[PDB]
Amino acid sequence: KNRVLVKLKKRKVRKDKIEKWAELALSALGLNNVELSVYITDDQEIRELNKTYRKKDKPTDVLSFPMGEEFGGYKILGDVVISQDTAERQARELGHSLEEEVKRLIVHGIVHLLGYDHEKGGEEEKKFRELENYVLSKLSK
Repeated sequence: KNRVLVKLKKRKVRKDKIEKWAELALSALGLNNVELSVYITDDQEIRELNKTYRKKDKPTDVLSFPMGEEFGGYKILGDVVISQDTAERQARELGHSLEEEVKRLIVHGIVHLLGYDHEKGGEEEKKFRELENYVLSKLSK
């Protein structure tokens, strides 16, 4: 169906669970024949990424990097990179499990990868959140 490539530098959450959430999200989104990479790393690595790609010298929870190259119908969507370190702190602050936070961050990252951004606010945030909520509902059910 889709090719989900999961790479873990940090390993508190099972690889197969991350793979399954990602596959279920892609399926809820109706996508077929695409490639998605998910990387679970630490605060130091995500910080270098944030600095290099967003000019923000600090750690964060998730970053998404679009690629987009196509090979006869197969399309590479790109990468979602999540910091376990930050995810753990947020999970602590929000009162839920690390798994729940990682799952939510995967969905958040995928929606960004499809070209929605909530930071604008207004209509875009509206559409971003409706899509994210829909996907989450599909992973709950």
